[PDB]
Amino acid sequence: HCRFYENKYPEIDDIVMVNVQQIAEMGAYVKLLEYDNIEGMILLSELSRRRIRSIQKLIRVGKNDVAVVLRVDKEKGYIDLSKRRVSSEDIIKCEEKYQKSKTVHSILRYCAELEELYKTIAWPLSRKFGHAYEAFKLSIIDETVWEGIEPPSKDVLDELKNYISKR
Amino acid sequence: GPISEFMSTINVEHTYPAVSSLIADLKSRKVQGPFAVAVETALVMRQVISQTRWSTVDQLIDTVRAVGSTLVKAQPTEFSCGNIIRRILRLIREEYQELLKTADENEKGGMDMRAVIISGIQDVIDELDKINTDIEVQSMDHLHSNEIILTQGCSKTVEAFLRFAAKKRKFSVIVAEGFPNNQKGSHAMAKRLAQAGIDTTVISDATIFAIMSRVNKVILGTHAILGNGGLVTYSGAQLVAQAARHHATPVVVCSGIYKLSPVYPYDLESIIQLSSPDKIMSFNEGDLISRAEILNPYYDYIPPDLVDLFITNLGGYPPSYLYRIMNDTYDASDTIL
Amino acid sequence: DANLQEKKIFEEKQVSIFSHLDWRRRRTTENIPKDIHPAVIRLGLKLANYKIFGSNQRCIDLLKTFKIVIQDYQTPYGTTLSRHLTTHINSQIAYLVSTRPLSISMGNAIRFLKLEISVLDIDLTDDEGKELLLEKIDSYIRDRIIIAGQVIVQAATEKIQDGDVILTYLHSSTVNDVLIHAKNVGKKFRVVVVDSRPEFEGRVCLKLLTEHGIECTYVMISALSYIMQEVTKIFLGGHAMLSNGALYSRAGTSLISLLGHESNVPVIACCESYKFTERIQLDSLVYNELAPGDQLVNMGVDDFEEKPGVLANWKSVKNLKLLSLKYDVTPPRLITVCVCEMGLLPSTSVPAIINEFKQVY
Amino acid sequence: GEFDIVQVYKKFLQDDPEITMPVAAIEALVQLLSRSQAKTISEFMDILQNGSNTLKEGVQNNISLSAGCDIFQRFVTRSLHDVGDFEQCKRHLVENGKLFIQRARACRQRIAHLGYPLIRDGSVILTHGFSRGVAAVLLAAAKRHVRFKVFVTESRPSGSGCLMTRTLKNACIPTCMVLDSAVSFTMNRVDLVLVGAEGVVENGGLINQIGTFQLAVFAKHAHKPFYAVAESHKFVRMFPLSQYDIPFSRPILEFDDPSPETVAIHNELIMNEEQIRNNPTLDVTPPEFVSGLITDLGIIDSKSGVSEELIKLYL
Repeated sequence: HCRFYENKYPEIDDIVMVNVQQIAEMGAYVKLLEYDNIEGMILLSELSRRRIRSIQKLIRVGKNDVAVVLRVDKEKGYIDLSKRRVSSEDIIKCEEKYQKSKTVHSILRYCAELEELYKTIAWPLSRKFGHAYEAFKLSIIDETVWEGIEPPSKDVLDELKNYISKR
Repeated sequence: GPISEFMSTINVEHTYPAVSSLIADLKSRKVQGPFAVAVETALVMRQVISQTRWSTVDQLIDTVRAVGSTLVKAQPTEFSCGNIIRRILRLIREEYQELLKTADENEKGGMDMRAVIISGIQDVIDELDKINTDIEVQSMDHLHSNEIILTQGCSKTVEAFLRFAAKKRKFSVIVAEGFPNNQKGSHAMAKRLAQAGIDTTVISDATIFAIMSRVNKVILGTHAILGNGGLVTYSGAQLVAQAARHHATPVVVCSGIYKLSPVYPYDLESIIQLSSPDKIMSFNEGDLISRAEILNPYYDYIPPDLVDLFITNLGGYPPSYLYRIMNDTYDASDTIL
Repeated sequence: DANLQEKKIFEEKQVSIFSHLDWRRRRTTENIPKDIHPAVIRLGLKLANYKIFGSNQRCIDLLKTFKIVIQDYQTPYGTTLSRHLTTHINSQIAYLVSTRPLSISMGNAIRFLKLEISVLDIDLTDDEGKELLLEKIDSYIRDRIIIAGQVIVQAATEKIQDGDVILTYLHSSTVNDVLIHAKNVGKKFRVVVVDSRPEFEGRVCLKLLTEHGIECTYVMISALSYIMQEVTKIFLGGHAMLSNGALYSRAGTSLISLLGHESNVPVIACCESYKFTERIQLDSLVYNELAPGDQLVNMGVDDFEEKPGVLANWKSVKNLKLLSLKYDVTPPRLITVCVCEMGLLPSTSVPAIINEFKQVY
Repeated sequence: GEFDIVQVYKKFLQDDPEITMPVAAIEALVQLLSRSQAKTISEFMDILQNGSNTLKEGVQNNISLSAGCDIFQRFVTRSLHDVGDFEQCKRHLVENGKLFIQRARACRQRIAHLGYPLIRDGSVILTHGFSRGVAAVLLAAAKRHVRFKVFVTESRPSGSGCLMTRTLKNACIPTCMVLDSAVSFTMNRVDLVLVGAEGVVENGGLINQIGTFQLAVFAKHAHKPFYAVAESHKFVRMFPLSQYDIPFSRPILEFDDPSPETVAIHNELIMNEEQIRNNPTLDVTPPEFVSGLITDLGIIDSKSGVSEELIKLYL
């Protein structure tokens, strides 16, 4: 297990995919997977609007959903989020953006035999082309995008070049 | 908080005269019966609205309440009075809150709503002449051929309830005259029920327990329904309910909604009314009228746990759902007047 | 003809109590009109010929079929989709009702779908209109039934206590779906399975629970007095809950509740919300649905096993008639709880929940 | 700052006894909210649950306050929204908190202004045990000059009967303490029976002291009305199937297992303090035996309207 993006925490008004864990008397204890499954809370009122006299319709348990960040207290670990205020389109912009990250992490977890590899490769490369995926395919049509790459060893580094073949 | 605290009894007679004229008609029983009270209570408030001048809404809901509080103590037991009042109070603060918001909604103090209330009042008046006409149609889901039915005393609502079924289904009803106070109208009803093709039988009030053994349903019309679902009904109706429950015979109440009232039957002895003994024992028996205590009540309270079904202009509803008809029709602030 | 039949349906209000109950059933495809979709045919056959057809799966299969109808619908060029579509669908219902009367579950689905057609935005197109309400339907199957079931079972199994002795009656898929849960969550308990004539629906409940490793006990309804002394709770799945608080389920359901209350066991009603009805019934005879009388002729412990009886000529012998009602109503003073997806409510609180959904402005 | 909250709770009881356990609990959390200074809504509701469960496990997991606390959370939780300035949260939080306390303390009077008309001139009432709610309705009636008599149950094992009779006598109200075993003989004399409530249930039930259902059935058998007073902050979200389906703090009503070991008025002959602790503390009366319920929300009687109002709360 590892972290996705170099920022340990998401900033306010970011958009994060998140999996629900449980619902209590006060909110929904969710956990954001784009940041190594750290926990966060979503207020009941800030959940999607209800239509029943009494909603215990917790179909979404262990369900990956999207949300926006409201407050962050890094020194203590708490995060407050909201599901309602997410637009009906930027959600897709997250979903479109999400699985890219899931695809990238899927490659290193294979090579996990990661925090270093992000330090060596991922994030600064994403820092170069906005995001890893948005130029990760270019590593087969170009090499000058590797300007400044220093892996811990060329041992399994070139395996990537042979692993961008798959997908 | 009555009206005499606001306006002098003489100037009331000049501002809203019909109010002062109604109280006289209301205490003297010149206008009795809940319907006659209801419709006349409304159209009196019509002129009131069409005669008061004011600036803020809180003037009305404090004014129209005040006249109502006296319009109740005229004769409180005729409950349909306040029910028309209490419904009007919500009618304005709804038309208020809807307008005060739809004006706020028109954005990026007009007391000329009097004609809206009149258009809202007349709405409820037109609903009253539409009480039975939309109640009589519920019969064909309850009355069936060859069944045996029991009622008591004159009650046009129940009368129209059955005759509509008699159009196509043939069946039998049993009428217990409401002695001593519903005697006349009850007999007439049976004579009318016979014309409609209903094997109607008239019985003494005491013959009830006898025939109930072979009675399918009992239908009853009330004088009002109180905040606990209890019933204030013309005399001799408990005899029917108590005889019904003894036979597991279903009890059905066909009443309009304008009689549904939220006042809670605290003390019954302040609810029932007592008419003249002349309806029970002749004045001639002079030896008796002196040496005895003679009473003729013409109301009767039957508790709510005895009615199985309520036929209303809105539909059939169990007694354990009456409250939701209140809060959807009244406002708990206006329970007391 | 219809008015002529309506004249017949009037004269069927005679001395007999069951004069008005409709016996007219079509169990074949003879003389079917053309405007009948195939997937509707296969349904109407299943309705009139199946017997373990729960009131839930009916509403599902009805809707899933209705999608296929709408998906294949084709409005005339001189009329939009909304106009002249119920008319097509109404011509489908009139067939399905002639196979077996509409359940309460199916009915409210018709009333709902017929509504969304009306409110449908005219400024759309066909493929816009179709693709829309197919989700509305799929949503109806999601929220109103399937999820609601999963809420009930969890909400119901919470009140199951270790050491209980559960009594069900005549195979309610919902009531089966909760016992199988309570088995898998580790609850220690056992089941009594009350069955009755003529189509012994209880065996298939006994079959299911046994294949899940549940201690079960099987007795006919005539043994209620004998068997209730071991029971501590009673679980019932309804066909519908009336607005007065009564429970509208199969035949013996009334006695089950009665005999239980006179032995101080609770009657727990597991019923969804879409099976609530704005109507009310003072007796179990005004509104009901019949089964063929011949089914209780084959007196044996079977129904297909063609072994005759003494009543086989009842249709031909005067002053003799067999009947078998399929439902009866149970007074609310016998129902202890209703387990709707809004939680454990008292049965009398039904009409509010009905009026709660009427928030659809 | 302040860590222990139960002490705060424990203070208000001595600062004023005329407020009950649930009332103080609200006053504590409001203080807990105000004297706190969080940075995220998560933190705010986190210490709420901690503050609640602390008080909950503080008392013997009582119900009258565990009700009140759970309402208090799901009160302020509604209409909560973070808009620009974060302090709006804590402001709207604690501001709506004292608002709940306003409606809280004022509930005991509001019910009394609805209950006293039940008391009629010359009537006679019956009350089981001591109940501050039953007190106000009676006094406010008596304080309005109306003649009536009152029976009072001995109220074993709480013994609160000996107290309630005093609380009335100090207001010139006739009292006749009746044994727990003698309510039946009393009924034909009584015109109306009135009791308090330690908790109200989804089914319209009545969780109160051990003897309520004992005389709730007699009222039924004697056709005399049965009325109960309960404050809104006692509607609990539980559902018993029988008059016994309640959680037991202590295992109750167990039998001794012996072995061959041979070893008028008799007021001094009672069960020991050990036998009593085996007997149950509470008792639940199903709703068919209660003619009506007296709440600040009004007089409720449908026993399906208790749920609508209850559902109106917990959200």
